[PDB]
Amino acid sequence: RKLCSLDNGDCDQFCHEEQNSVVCSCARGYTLADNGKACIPTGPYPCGKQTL
Amino acid sequence: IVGGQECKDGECPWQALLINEENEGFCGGTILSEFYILTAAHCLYQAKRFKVRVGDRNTEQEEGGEAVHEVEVVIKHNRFTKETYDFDIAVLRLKTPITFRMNVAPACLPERDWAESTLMTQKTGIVSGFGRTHEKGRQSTRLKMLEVPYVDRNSCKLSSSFIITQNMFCAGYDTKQEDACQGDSGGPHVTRFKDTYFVTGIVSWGEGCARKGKYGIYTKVTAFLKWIDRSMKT
Ligand SMILES: C[C@@H](C(=O)N1CCOCC1)N1CC[C@H](NS(=O)(=O)CCc2ccc(Cl)s2)C1=O
Ligand SMILES: [Ca+2]
Ligand SMILES: [Mg+2]
Repeated sequence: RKLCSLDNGDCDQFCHEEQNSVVCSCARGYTLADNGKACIPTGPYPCGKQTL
Repeated sequence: IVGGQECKDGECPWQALLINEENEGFCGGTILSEFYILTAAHCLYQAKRFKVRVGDRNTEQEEGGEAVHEVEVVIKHNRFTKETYDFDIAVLRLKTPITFRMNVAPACLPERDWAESTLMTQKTGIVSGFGRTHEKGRQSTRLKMLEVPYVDRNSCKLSSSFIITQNMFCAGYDTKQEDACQGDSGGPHVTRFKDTYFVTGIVSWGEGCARKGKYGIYTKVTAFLKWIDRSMKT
């Protein structure tokens, strides 16, 4: 188990393997955090979150 | 939905209900964005004129969050076939945008490769709807949800009297009395990953509801991500 097969490469959402390393990305309406792993909602009611 | 639990406050905010002229639900849908609803192509033949209701959990009381939306454009997959339900997918563009709020929010569209390797390999997904609570029953007046295991593809094909195409997947139980049912068609199949819910299927068909040795058959949304993207750009 390596890269994306190892705990989703530590990504919050999408994980891709490029030049033998993990690249994380996010769904529309989220921005990749500074750590290049977490996904941050850009505004209210982001997709895929239960409302309260 | 047979078995499962009621959707509690805020838990299934991406649920849409296609309602006919008589204000009765006949199919479900999934909110993809302020203007678009995902549903099954076969649902389009079950009513001459329909609207889309969002933010509703109990069809017998006004919760305060409900909103009805007229459809401006129906985008039905051109390869849909009534004989097998292959390509059972449609996107609806609404005349006015959905205002998100408590009980009204979109589900996320995932990327294909990651969804197939990571989401569809999870133990379960969640199906939801206002459909029948038993094969012979009446539609539910309460929105329900059900956790459904992904089912081995070979096992599903072995179990089915009708072809399972590359555009379909199976979910549910061999004998446990839990499944989607009539009236749930077109509704969401979502998979949770780190507390974010992604669209993974569309309730499509089944040989009855919760039958022994039969599963629920869903449209494989990951096979249609580019098609959805295109339909939402025009
Ligand atoms: C076998 C299938 C059917 O007639 N097909 C499917 C294959 O293509 C031809 C039409 N069929 C016959 C009766 C049944 N209608 S239904 O009970 O309303 C569904 C309910 C569902 C159960 C699980 C899911 Cl997912 S949804 C249904 O979907
Ligand atoms: Ca209501
Ligand atoms: Mg069964």
